[PDB]
Amino acid sequence: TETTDLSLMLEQLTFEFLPLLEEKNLNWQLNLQKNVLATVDTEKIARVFDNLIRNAINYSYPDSPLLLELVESDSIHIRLTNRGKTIPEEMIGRLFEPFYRMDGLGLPIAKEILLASGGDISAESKDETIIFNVRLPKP
Ligand SMILES: [Mg+2]
Repeated sequence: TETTDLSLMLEQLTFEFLPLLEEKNLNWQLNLQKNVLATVDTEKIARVFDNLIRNAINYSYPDSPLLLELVESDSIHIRLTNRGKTIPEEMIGRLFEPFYRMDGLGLPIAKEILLASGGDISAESKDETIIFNVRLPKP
């Protein structure tokens, strides 16, 4: 039953990804609150975030920011926003359905992981913006 410092994790992950932002001239815009702890396996959640960031890099328009926000309120909230082609509402509703991408990677599995961790994930898209919202329980 590990405790993960999500603030440290995302500070490190965003730094490590810097070389991968160069090809499309992306930049981080970070709003990461500090000392945000969650009861979740560290490597498991880091692998979920790695996949969400890689999807955001691949989705993104060039010359654009990737906005990553970490807030502690009644739950812990992580939001990753990129600019890109708007995802239509029909598609948004199916992003977490297994094998829909065969009808971004890893989205059904992200939801399975987060639900079993006592949290969840959702997606929104409007006005050339694509947003993934992750919730985790506060200890
Ligand atoms: Mg391992």
